[PDB]
This record gives sequence, structure tokens and C-alpha cells, in this order.
Amino acid sequence: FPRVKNWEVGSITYDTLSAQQQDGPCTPRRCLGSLVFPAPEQLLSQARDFINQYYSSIKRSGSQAHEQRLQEVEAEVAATGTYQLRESELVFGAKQAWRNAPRCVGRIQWGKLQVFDARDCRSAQEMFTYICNHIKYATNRGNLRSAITVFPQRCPGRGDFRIWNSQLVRYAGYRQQDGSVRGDPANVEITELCIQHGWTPGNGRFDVLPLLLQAPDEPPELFLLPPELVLEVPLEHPTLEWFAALGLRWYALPAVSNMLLEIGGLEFPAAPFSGWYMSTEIGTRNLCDPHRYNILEDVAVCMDLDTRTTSSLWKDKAAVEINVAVLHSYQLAKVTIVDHHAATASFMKHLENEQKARGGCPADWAWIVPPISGSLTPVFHQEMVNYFLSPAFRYQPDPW
Amino acid sequence: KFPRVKNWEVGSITYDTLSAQAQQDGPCTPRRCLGSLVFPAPEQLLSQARDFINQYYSSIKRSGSQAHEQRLQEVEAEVAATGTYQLRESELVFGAKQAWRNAPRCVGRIQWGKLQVFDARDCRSAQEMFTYICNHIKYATNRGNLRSAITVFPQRCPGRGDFRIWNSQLVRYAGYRQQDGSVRGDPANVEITELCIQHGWTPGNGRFDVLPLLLQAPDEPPELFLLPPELVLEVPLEHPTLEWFAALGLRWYALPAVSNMLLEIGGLEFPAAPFSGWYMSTEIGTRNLCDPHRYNILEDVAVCMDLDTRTTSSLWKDKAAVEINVAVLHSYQLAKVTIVDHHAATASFMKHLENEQKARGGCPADWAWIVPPISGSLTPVFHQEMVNYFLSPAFRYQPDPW
Ligand code: HEM
Ligand code: HEM
Ligand SMILES: Nc1cccc(CCc2cccc(OCc3ccc4ccc(N)nc4c3)c2)n1
Ligand SMILES: Nc1cccc(CCc2cccc(OCc3ccc4ccc(N)nc4c3)c2)n1
Ligand SMILES: Nc1cccc(CCc2cccc(OCc3ccc4ccc(N)nc4c3)c2)n1
Ligand SMILES: C[C@H](O)[C@H](O)[C@H]1CNc2nc(N)[nH]c(=O)c2N1
Ligand SMILES: C[C@H](O)[C@H](O)[C@H]1CNc2nc(N)[nH]c(=O)c2N1
Ligand SMILES: [Gd]
Ligand SMILES: [Zn+2]
Repeated sequence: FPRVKNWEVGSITYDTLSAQQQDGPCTPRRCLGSLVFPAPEQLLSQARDFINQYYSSIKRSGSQAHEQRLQEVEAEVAATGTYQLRESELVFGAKQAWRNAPRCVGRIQWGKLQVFDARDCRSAQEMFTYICNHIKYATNRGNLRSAITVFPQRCPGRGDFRIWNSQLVRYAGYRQQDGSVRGDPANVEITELCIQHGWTPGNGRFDVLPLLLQAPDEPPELFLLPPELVLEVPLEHPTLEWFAALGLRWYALPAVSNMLLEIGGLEFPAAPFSGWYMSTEIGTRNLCDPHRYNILEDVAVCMDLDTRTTSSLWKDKAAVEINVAVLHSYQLAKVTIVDHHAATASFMKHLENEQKARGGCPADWAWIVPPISGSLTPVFHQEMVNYFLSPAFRYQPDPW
Repeated sequence: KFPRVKNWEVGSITYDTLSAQAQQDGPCTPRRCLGSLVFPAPEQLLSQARDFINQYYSSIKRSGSQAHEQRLQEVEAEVAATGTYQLRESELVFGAKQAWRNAPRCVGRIQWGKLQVFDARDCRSAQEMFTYICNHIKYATNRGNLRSAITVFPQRCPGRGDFRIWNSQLVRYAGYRQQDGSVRGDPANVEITELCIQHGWTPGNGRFDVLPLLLQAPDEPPELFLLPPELVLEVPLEHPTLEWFAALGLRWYALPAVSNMLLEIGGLEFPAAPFSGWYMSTEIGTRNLCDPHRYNILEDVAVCMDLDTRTTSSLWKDKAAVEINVAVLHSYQLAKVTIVDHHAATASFMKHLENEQKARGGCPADWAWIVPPISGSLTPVFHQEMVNYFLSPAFRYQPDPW
């Protein structure tokens, strides 16, 4: 059992949860923890484990209902090769997959998750309808609510449901003749696929992409998001009057749509989930990464900072002011947002809660510590143990 | 078999083949990663010695030469007759530079080939240890134009006590524990402060009292030596546009000189081998001054900057910390004391990574310690995947001598 120390306070816990099912990339000879992407008999083992977790959560372990559900899943796997989750099992499973995600700093919220059951979905058009209801519910006119919509599970001899977009709201990136990008460089690939499937492109820096939705065994189909459904926030700064003139904006709803949800050995390749933004995601990563919008030096130069010498810390000063502008603009627009200080303090509470409830908490230090002001937050001084529990959200290959 | 290592800013990919030579095991397993943890005879010796000698003769392109063959035979005969062996001076120099080159948590390693190595393996007494340490400090400080150096005292030997420096660094500020539980001075040094008082030091009561050295010669109790004030160059902290900042009375010292690590070369162990470079400014401004369990000045600076400290969403913490770091950089430059900011230092570490891929096929690096503690993703190392492993020669943690 790993000993885990908090170096700010000196407190020690032991992770007993890590003893519980998959293997990561590290060995005794070398740590690869910094890498971004590290039978029916096997299905029943994972199914049995999940059903056991569920009957524990509803305080009916070893009960008659518990034994009958295990026998029921065995019988279904024997007759069909797969089995079907009850609605309440799906909800519990989706919440566990969030609770178990090591790279998510927002997991104090894991028990408050609205689950939309879309396992009856038949077509891409129905898929579009479910997604529009999700966006509307989750946005809630700016009072954002975490949600997930679960489309039908994978089954053998039948293609998956897939959302080709990486998120439900994404800005286009148009490759220029010189290699550079107008718009978001992260989305060049999906922008071109949208164009190759017949979308008429724009030419702005913040063009909302259409959805490419794949129903089983069909080519992907294009759907345009109604503009009144996509809430955006113009970026302005509270004292830098010129900041608004830069025309920067971001969208309200972070809705990831390319991960696979795994529950009890069942796989849901299309299960988009959404929360609300932590401000550093927008102000530091999306706007300041050199391979994203890369506007850090544009801002610093307008702040009249000395950008010809690194030791003026112009990069740090401009980055903080862009993060201030994100926080101010979302609060002004009444769109839910959390700064990195408040988010990391809540994650420290989550760690304390999970120590009492499960004996530990899988956490990826490099992803929990925010990308600015790392050691100013309490998670920096907190040792963490990284391991994979199920139910889980997993990366999956692009559908193309 | 070999890990793929990608840079996500540029998309470039390398393979770390150097990791196969990792000799020691780390704390991770396939089932859980522990990379964020701070703290993870004859035939054994001879194979470590042979590997090091082989490394040495490869570094000078004289592999398989008569000199190479003769040295391996000489070491093999020395270990059989004495149970150990002695490094040649050139081997010690190479070994010390290799240990620095191999240190996964050091962002400064672009400098690894430029290291002054003082051979103190003839030292006999604590008084003479003090002479070598003063000469080291004078050479390394160089009136502010800092030069990297290491002094290596005699190796560990069965039946004799170790040379040890009890202090964690050659220059440290005292920490005095108060009644309320708080600390006057540096909370990191409360233990060594009390140890100095228990060996007769008359303590001050300031926030920046330079501690004496506790020096231990073999089989002797530690002996207390006061550093002459002219040896210890210090930098008063001021801020280029916040004029009240200088009135705070903050200062820091020029020379970071770590004295509590063990140097291991070819199976030999040097428990006293203090080394020094120059500061990266976030060590002083973010960690030493703003850590809540250190001097913890962040909120006072924010209040003095007239920032609204009632809500976190003003990012008052971030703004105050950036200005403290500006002050450190401005003050050292004003004092003409070498310093590097975290942008220039991480840019040079990226160059080091490129050099080491060509020279050796990889480079052990600990991502959490290479990425600076403010503005992480504004530096190139943030977007660089890294492989962490243990090579030898190496600097190792070791237990406190008390
Ligand atoms: C409710 C507010 C939430 C906040 C503030 C939040 C915050 C974050 C942040 C900052 C990251 C780092 C992602 C990156 O930098 O790429 C992250 C990752 C992640 N989040 Fe959360 N999140 C929230 C809700 C959710 C929800 C509702 C789910 C799923 C039900 C979820 C699942 C995940 C997963 C799986 C990752 C892993 C990222 C990856 O592997 O690329 N989060 N979260
Ligand atoms: C010359 C300029 C140098 C710079 C800018 C530099 C920078 C740094 C920094 C920022 C750290 C992390 C410190 C922390 O946050 O606790 C570090 C660690 C380290 N440095 Fe360097 N350094 C330099 C020279 C040296 C030299 C000359 C040596 C030895 C010959 C050395 C050996 C080490 C080792 C062994 C560590 C790891 C410490 C640990 O594991 O706790 N450094 N360095
Ligand atoms: N506050 C907040 C809350 C929820 C979501 C977010 C957005 C940040 C985030 C969270 C979770 C997952 C995620 O993205 C997964 C991803 C991204 C790119 C990929 C590219 C290729 C591939 N095969 N998989 C990918 C998976 C982003 N923020
Ligand atoms: N000595 C000096 C030394 C080196 C380089 C320079 C050029 C400074 C510079 C470079 C690039 C762009 C730039 O644009 C400044 C700018 C733009 C708009 C502003 C709006 C409002 C405001 N208050 N300031 C603004 C500054 C400057 N100079
Ligand atoms: N730019 C720069 C250059 C050289 C040195 C520094 C200081 C930062 C640093 C570097 C290397 C080692 C180091 O400290 C090692 C240490 C610290 C505390 C310990 C407590 C107990 C123990 N058993 N070992 C310890 C070892 C600090 N900066
Ligand atoms: C190489 C590095 O591990 C990688 O780029 C990580 C670092 N930490 C991160 N942390 C968060 N929250 N999000 C990220 O995308 C990354 N990227
Ligand atoms: C728990 C965490 O890994 C630990 O506090 C580390 C993180 N990264 C660090 N990075 C540096 N440069 N120095 C440190 O002392 C630490 N501490
Ligand atoms: Gd002023
Ligand atoms: Zn690891």
C-alpha cells in the first residue's frame, strides 16, 4: 500500500484502493507517467465486478436481489454474448466513470450528474435530436449543469455509433497555404472532414463547426447546430479597454464527445459528457498554447510589456491577464466558470472524501496541477497515485 | 521494447533507448504509477566498476586501447587486494559530470560539461573540510559571476565513519520556532537551526540569519564553523516599479550549494560531495518566498499591491507571485549575480534533450520537477513527454547523519 504525503501539511495517508484491474505504462525500470496516451469469460468477470459495486452502493450487498441480478447477467451473456444494463445501473456506472477519471480536477461534482439514456437511438437524425436536448439542458441559459448522454453500446457484427467531433462545440481551423491556421489548430482535421462531407466553410477565427454523426454502418452525416443553442462569451478585460477589440471569444459548454465509456465490460463509443470550464483551460491552454491560438505575444505587446527579454516575465504577466479576462467575461455573461484556485481547493476536499469512502483516489499529478501558478495551488504539494479503475472513460481511435 | 516519446507542441517523436541501461529500480509498477512521490561485496562492486571504467574510456574515444585494458586489470586487482579501489583524478572528474548529467530532476543540465571538480579526497579533519568548503564557495561565487563546482571528500570505507556535512546547503537561513507554532526565518531549517544551537551556536533572531556549518570528519562528532560574512554574497530584494518592495527587507543568497546528497561513481560512495550552480529565479521567488510552509509572503505582497484578496477569481495570488519573481530577477541582475529565469532555463533544457538524444539515445527527466512551479504550460517542457529512470554515476538522497 503506497504511502502518500502532503508536503504542505505533513499529513500521511495510505492508498488501499490501488490494490483494486488494468495496467498502465510504468515498470520498475522506467516511469512513463507523463505520456498523454499510455472471451465471454472476461466479460462476465467485469460484469460481475460492476454488479457487485452497484449492489454495494444501494446497500443491498449479498441480498437476494443481488444474487438474482448476477444470475440474470450470466444467463443473458450465455444466450446473447452480451447483456443489458438497467437504467439505474447505467446512471451509477456513468457516475463511477467520472469519479474514477484520474486526470479530472472537477471530481468533487461526481455525484451530481444528469444521465440521458439514449440506448434506443436508431439513426443519426435521432442522434442529433438527443445531442440538441443535451446541449440545451446542460447550458441552462448559462447556469451550467453536468450531463452525459449515452448512445447504444457496442455489439458484435454491427458498427458503432460515433460522434466524429472531439467536442460538441468546436471552432473551425482552416489550413492556410503557408502551413499556418486561421482559427483553432486543434480542429484542422475535423474541419477538413466537415468540408469533404459537404459543409460550406467560413473564414473566421471562431466559426462553430457542424456535427459529423455516425449511425451504425453508415457514412457520417452532417448536422448544423442552431446558433441559439450554442452560447458563447465575448472576451473583454475589466481594465484593459482594448482587450475587447481583439475579438476573442469562447463557448460556454465543454462537452467531450470522442471518449469511450466502459461499464461492466460493456462499451459505449458514443457517450458525450459535459461540465463547466475551469478558466485556465480557455485562458492558458486554448488561447496561449503555441500550437493553439497562440495570442500570448499579441496581448503582451498591447500591454506595453518588454517582449524582447524573457526575464521581464512578460509571458507570465500577459497569461495572467488573459485568464483574468476569461473569468471576468464569463461572470459578466452569467456563465458558470471556476478558477484554478477554487477548483484545486475543491479537489483537495474530494481527496479527503475519497480517502474516507474508498481508501484512496486515482489522480494524475501532471494533469491535476493547473498550467499556471502550479505551486500556488494545494494540489502541487500533494503526492498522488495513478491507476486505472473501472467503470472508466477511455481514449479510442478516431473513427476515420 | 523502447518507449516512444512525443513533443506535443511540435509533433516530433523520439525513442528512448538509453533507458535500457537503467541500473536501479524506481517506485512504479504496471498497476500504479508513483512518479509524483518526492522520495522513492566484491563481484557486485567489480561489475559496477567495470561499467564505469568502460563508460570513461568510451567518453574519450579510447575504447579497447592498451590504457583501457590496463585500467580494468588494475581496478580488478585493487578490489581483490583491498576490497575497494581509488579513482584516478580524470575518472573522478568525468564521474561527477556524469552524475549531474544523469540527474532526472535537474533542469540545468545543459551546463553539465562545465563543472569545476575540487579533489578533496586527501582531507583529514573537519578544520580542513572547512578550508575546502570556503575555497569552493569563493571560487563558485566569483563576486557574482557564478561558476558551477563540486568538492568531493574521501569515499566511504568499511570500518570508518563517513565525512558528512550536516547542513542541507552550504548557505541556509536560520528558522526559529515561535510559541504560536510559527517560524521566524526559514521554516525549512528549524531542525538544523536547533542542531546548531545544541552544538553551541549563539542564535540570532532575524529572518535571514546565515547558519553555521556543522562538519563531521570520520568518527568525530560534528564541529561548528562560522562562515566569514564576506564569503556569503547576498542580494537585497527590490522591485523595479513597486518602490515599497525594498522596504520589506527581503533578501536571498547568491549561491545554491547542496551539501546533503551522496555522489555514487562506479560503486564507490562519496557521502560528502557538495555541489553548486546558480539559481533559477522561481526557486527563490515562488518556492522559497511563496510556499505556504516557507516564508509564505504571498498574501502580504498582494495586500501591499492593493489587490482584492477576498475572492480568488481576481487572480491576486497569480499577480503577486509574478511580481515577486520579477523582483528576484531584477534584484540579482542589479547586484550582478548570475540568475536564470524559468523561460530561458526550460528553453535550454529542450536543447539539452536534443543534444542527449543524439549523444546517448535519450535522457532521464522527471516531468514534475522539470516543469517550473509557475507558468508551467508557457514553457516548452510542459508539452514534452519524458521518461524517468535511474542511471549511474548519480546523486542520491541519503539519511540525515543524526
Ligand atoms: C463539472 C465541472 C468539471 C470540471 C470543472 C472539470 C475539469 C476538468 C479539467 C480541467 C480537466 C483536464 C482536461 C484537459 O486539460 O485536457 C478534466 C479532465 C477530464 N474530465 Fe473533468 N471536469 C468537469 C466535469 C466532468 C464531467 C461531467 C465528466 C464526465 C462525466 C468529466 C470527465 C473528465 C475526464 C474523463 C477527463 C480526462 C481528460 C483526458 O483524459 O483527456 N469531467 N476535467
Ligand atoms: C548551473 C546551473 C543550475 C541550475 C539552473 C539548476 C537548476 C535546478 C533546479 C531548478 C532544480 C530543482 C530544484 C527544486 O525545485 O528543488 C535542480 C535539481 C537538481 N540539481 Fe540542478 N541546477 C544547476 C546546477 C547543478 C549542478 C552543478 C549540479 C551537480 C553537479 C546539479 C544537480 C542537481 C540535482 C542532483 C538535482 C536533483 C535534486 C533532487 O532530486 O532533490 N545542479 N536543479
Ligand atoms: N472543465 C471541463 C469539463 C469537461 C470537459 C472539459 C474539456 C477538457 C477535456 C476533458 C475530458 C476529455 C477531453 O478530451 C479527450 C480527448 C481529446 C483529444 C483527443 C484526440 C485524439 C483522440 N484519439 N482522443 C482524444 C481524446 C478534454 N473541461
Ligand atoms: N522598445 C521596443 C523594443 C523592442 C520592440 C518594440 C516594439 C514594441 C511593439 C512590438 C509589436 C507590437 C506592438 O504593439 C504595441 C501596442 C499595440 C496596441 C496598443 C493599444 C493600447 C495600448 N495601451 N498599447 C498598445 C500597444 C509594440 N519596442
Ligand atoms: N539552481 C540550483 C542549482 C543547484 C542547487 C539548487 C538547489 C535546489 C536543490 C538542488 C538539488 C538538491 C536539493 O536538495 C536535495 C535534498 C533536499 C532536502 C533533503 C531533505 C532530507 C534528505 N534526506 N535529503 C534531502 C535532499 C536542492 N538550485
Ligand atoms: C507531456 C504532458 O504530460 C502533456 O502535454 C500534458 C501535461 N499536463 C496536462 N494537464 C492538463 N490538465 N491537460 C493537458 O492537456 C496536459 N498535457
Ligand atoms: C508532490 C509533488 O510531486 C512534490 O511536491 C514536488 C512536485 N514538483 C517539484 N518540483 C520542483 N522543482 N521542486 C519540488 O520540490 C517539487 N516538489
Ligand atoms: Gd511605482
Ligand atoms: Zn510512473
